[PDB]
Amino acid sequence: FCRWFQRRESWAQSRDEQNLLQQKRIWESPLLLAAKDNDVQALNKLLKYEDCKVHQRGAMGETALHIAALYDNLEAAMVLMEAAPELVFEPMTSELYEGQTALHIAVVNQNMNLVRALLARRASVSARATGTAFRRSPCNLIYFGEHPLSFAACVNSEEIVRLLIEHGADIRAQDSLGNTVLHILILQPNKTFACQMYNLLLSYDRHGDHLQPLDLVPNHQGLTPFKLAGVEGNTVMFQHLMQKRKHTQWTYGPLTSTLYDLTEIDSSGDEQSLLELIITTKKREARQILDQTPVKELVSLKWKRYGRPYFCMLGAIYLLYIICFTMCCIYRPLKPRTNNRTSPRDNTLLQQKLLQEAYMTPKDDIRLVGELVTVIGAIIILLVEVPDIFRMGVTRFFGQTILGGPFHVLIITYAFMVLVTMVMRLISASGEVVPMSFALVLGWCNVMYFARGFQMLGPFTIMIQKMIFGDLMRFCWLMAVVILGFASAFYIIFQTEDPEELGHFYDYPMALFSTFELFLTIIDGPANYNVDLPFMYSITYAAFAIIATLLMLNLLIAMMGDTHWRVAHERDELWRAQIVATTVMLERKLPRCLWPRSGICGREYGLGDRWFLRVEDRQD
Amino acid sequence: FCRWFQRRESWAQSRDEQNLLQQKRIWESPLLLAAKDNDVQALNKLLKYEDCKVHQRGAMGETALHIAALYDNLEAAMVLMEAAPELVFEPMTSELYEGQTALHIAVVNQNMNLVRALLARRASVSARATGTAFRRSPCNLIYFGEHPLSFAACVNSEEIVRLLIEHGADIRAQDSLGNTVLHILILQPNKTFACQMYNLLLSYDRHGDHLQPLDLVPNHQGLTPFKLAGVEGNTVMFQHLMQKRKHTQWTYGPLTSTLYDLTEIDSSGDEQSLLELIITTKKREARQILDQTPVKELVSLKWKRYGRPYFCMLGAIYLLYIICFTMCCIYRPLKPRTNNRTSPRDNTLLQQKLLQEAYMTPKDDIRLVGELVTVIGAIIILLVEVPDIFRMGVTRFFGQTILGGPFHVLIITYAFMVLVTMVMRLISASGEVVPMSFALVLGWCNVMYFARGFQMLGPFTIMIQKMIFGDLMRFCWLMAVVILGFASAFYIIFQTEDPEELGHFYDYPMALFSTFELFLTIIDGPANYNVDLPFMYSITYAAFAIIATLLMLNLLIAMMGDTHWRVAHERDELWRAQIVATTVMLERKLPRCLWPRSGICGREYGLGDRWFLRVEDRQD
Ligand SMILES: Cc1cccc([C@H]2C=C[C@@H](N3CCN(Cc4ccc(=O)[nH]c4)CC3)CC2)c1
Ligand SMILES: Cc1cccc([C@H]2C=C[C@@H](N3CCN(Cc4ccc(=O)[nH]c4)CC3)CC2)c1
Ligand SMILES: Cc1cccc([C@H]2C=C[C@@H](N3CCN(Cc4ccc(=O)[nH]c4)CC3)CC2)c1
Repeated sequence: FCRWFQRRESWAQSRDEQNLLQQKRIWESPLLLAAKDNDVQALNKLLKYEDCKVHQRGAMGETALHIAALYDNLEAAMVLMEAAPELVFEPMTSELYEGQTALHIAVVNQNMNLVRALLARRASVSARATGTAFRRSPCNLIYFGEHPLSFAACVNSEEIVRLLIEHGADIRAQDSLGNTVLHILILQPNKTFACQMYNLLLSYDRHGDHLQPLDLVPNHQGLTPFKLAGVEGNTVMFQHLMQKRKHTQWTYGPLTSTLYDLTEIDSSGDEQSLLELIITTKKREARQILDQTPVKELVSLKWKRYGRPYFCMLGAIYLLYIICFTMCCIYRPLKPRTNNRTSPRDNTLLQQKLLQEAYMTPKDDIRLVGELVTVIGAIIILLVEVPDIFRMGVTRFFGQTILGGPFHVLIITYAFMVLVTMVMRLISASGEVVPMSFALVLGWCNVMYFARGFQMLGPFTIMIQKMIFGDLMRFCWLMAVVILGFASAFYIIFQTEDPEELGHFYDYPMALFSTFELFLTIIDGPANYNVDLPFMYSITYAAFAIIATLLMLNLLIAMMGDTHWRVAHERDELWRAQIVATTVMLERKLPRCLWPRSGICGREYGLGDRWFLRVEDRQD
Repeated sequence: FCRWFQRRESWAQSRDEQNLLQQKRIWESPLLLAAKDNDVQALNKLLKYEDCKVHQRGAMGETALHIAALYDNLEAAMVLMEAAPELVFEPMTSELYEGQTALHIAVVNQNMNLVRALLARRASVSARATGTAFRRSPCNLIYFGEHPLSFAACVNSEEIVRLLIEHGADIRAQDSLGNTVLHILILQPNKTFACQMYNLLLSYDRHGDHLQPLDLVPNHQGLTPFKLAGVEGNTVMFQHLMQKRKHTQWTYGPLTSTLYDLTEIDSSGDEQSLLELIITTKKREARQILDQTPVKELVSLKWKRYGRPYFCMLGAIYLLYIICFTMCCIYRPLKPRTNNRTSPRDNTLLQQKLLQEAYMTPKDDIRLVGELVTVIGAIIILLVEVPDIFRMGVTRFFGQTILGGPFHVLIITYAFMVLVTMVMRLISASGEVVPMSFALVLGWCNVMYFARGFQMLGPFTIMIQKMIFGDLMRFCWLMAVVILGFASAFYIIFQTEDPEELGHFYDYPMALFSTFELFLTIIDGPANYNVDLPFMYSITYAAFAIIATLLMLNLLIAMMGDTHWRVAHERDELWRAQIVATTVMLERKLPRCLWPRSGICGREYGLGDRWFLRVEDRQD
């Protein structure tokens, strides 16, 4: 141990030391045991002392009022405020617990009548309990904000909440995150009780401050509560929050006619829309928000009327881009050999050694125009996604990768080799086959990026990705463990052996190439049938055949059959997740002369400047 | 039949003969029928006789009191104790039933009032009914110990249990196994009723004997009851037994703060810990104990902070050990042939016949140091596990094998060949390829022993083991049945045939090697296309192809697909069973300068010398 860095996490161990030492500070001091209990008979003596430390601190800086607030002794705490009036005017002062007063803690007890007596002792509710135990993180179980009625918001006690409001509680105060009361209601674990908490707290603003008047306010990172429920995936309240958002028109027996506001769902301007905030997460449960009556009908209108024409024609032109690129790359200039087959005895079989800048003929001019287009088209790829990563971060760019498929890397990786294949053409380098070789195969792989606009072959592409980054990768870290052994084991066998017959391997690098082919059974297999092989070979070849082909190959095809039925229900909305992610990027990049806006605008219908959308259906 | 040994088990047949003969002893003697029933009117005559044998024995040695204790005739048994006061002072005296008094048997009747009248007749409870029908084994349905209130413990009758205690019942008496009352409560089949039996029996000790005062006592093999529930897998009571073990600190609304004792869970010293006793069994249900709130959080702390660094670096060095071993074994010294290709006409193709102790050159010195390391490192393997089997038994060593994987054998089997490859190098033997051949391949197989510290490829290794010892082994005992037939059947066909064409087999041993390759379809297949083959061959080759490749191969890949979904839920805790078994051995072998101890020690916190651990969570 000499170079440990960022691999301790001893702060969680440190607060545990803060836990037990604080209990020792309880145990040594006598009056804190009387603060741990009622102990009212001895407590009458404790305040009738000379030097009873009424303002002393714990290990994290409590008082007896703080401990009585913990162990909810309402009778004993009545004695505390008698000779110590200043005692209510002190919060917690530790790094872990900063700003927490006893008025906060009785709210955490969530069934108290001391809170009346505490506010009878002029207790301010203007505290900000912003200790490090109160920040949202995967190391605390709660996240309650900074404020007393905000703390009361998370515990569902209408008797206390209304009693907080009637003593001057500013409801529209915010936290260090910029989040107010209403933001914290969304992130609660119990989705049930917050709806009554939301509906009751609506009734107390009624205020002339028309500036974002009670809930239209974002945080420092610009997140509004109606949009926040889509972020954290509130299935329950988003239906409930849509009620004042939805406006109805008329009904017809079992039929109705409604209208949607839509004004903070579609991308109006350059602002972060709701739809953009859907796919920009790793949270799983927020993706099934797309099965709601305002949501998918916007999606299943504009892709039906605009996307499928725009996707296929964009799909069509990319198909044209590669075939002419295939046309030129199969027609490369070529001469025969010049250097007379000099050095290797029967170990060369190439005879061409390709041409140079001597190029001018009335046939290459077709190829000259042909390879001219694919260079300039490759620049176009480097003018639409290269400007993205100047502002879409690095990890923020890779955040899109796993959700929507890793195609955005490979399309630049296509054009990256296209830069090479004209430079080395220009300077007349030796290796032209190798940079074209990736360049030919990486283009046709990007055709499956357009295998998304059809239901019949769309979702099949997804579980390919779920096995390349999934079960094939875990298979590779055992397959290589098998083949690195047997190949070296095979190599010593025919080491003492002439390679003119059974030249399946004669040297160690080709041996690994051979034994890998023995693993996948894509080759023939060694047999000479004229000379008996060495005595070890017949043992080791068959044993390799059993545990790899009969066992390990057929095991690998079995484990993927386990995958499909337990990913079958989820892949349908993944296919829906393809469309919307395709929709927003296609909508945002393409200009205003194209793409008429969704919905129906106002400005002629007496309904504002906004944009409405309807639906009608049988209620049955 | 002349040499039968240990293949009878006629003792179970023998006790059945003891059953029916005892019923005949009932049937012949007249008063035992009156002991089989009430028969009180004739029973008034039976004791008013001259030579009524009041102390006689059955076939296994009953009395009429014993039979009345069986057929629970409380009215008739009142007559028995009148003229026979000594009759209560006799237990059963057979080999099968030894030490069983009638006071025991009325407790087995579990709803009696004769037990008051029996103890009114000064019946001792100091009996030890240790007959061979009372030993724990897979040949009796119960195991109740030796004592009356111990017998009453298994029947849940608080009216009788308290009546046993108030007549001088030593609760802390033990059996021949060293097990007391409380041990027998754990091994009961009904997990429900014992909790009330445990909680009630706690209240009667209260005694000044601080020596293991009521339940801290082990048996002769050193097993304490709190540890015994982990041994026999009591899911129910281990949560219940943790209540006085767990100590709480404080709560916070829906949040709490507790603390665990832990003092008989982690390996404190050289004693048999709880965690050691988990994996040292074949019992299945005891392995799901690891899903409890004191248990896995110890596991999911110290492997997260210490194991994964220690496992990977141990995983790293073994990867270095084999590549230099690969480096030397591919660079063996070699000369060309000397003996002029003398004996076989075109049946040798080797031309090297490797070198001897003529070795000194400034290139082999690198290999000399290279093979020096792998010899000494092989000794290190034989210094850590060779000392284990001096005290970890033979079958006790193989008891670890099936649970954690059969890698402990193969790692010595690795170094076993490493001893050979330097001796035969020293004495210049002929065969160097063959002992290296196992030695190269057996090392790389042990790399998958380090394919356990990752979730992505860890559990995939387990069902490999569940098919090598599982479905491939049952496939081998039919595959060999197929291929031993057809190969001999094939051999006579091309027996009357020249081997210069279609030399797939020309002799019987190579034929089995060929037909095995025909089974797995890893070779090409016989075709000459110039001479018609014999008339039998076209029939027998295709029929072999159907029932093996089309039928038997594809059947074998189908039956393993049946396995995965019905082993899918269980393999997750098997992967957890990997970690803890890795944890204890890594912890015990590595010394005190490494591995800071788990939990938080006392000695400064007013809580003893012990070691505490906490958790905090939402109760919700
Ligand atoms: C993942 C995993 C976990 C545990 C074990 C294994 C397997 C690893 C190597 C296997 N052996 C089998 C074949 N053997 C050659 C042989 C030896 C004698 C013979 O008569 N025929 C063939 C060489 C290596 C054993 C088991 C894999
Ligand atoms: C496990 C098990 C249980 C019960 C039965 C079997 C099979 C065993 C041998 C099988 N036969 C089928 C093929 N037959 C050659 C043939 C004969 C006539 C023909 O027209 N074509 C091909 C040779 C042996 C029959 C069934 C296996
Ligand atoms: C190519 C291939 C190789 C191996 C296996 C398979 C298929 C055969 C078993 C199937 N599994 C999953 C479905 N399951 C049905 C079921 C039964 C009860 C229930 O409550 N729900 C669902 C039955 C077992 C799926 C996979 C295919």
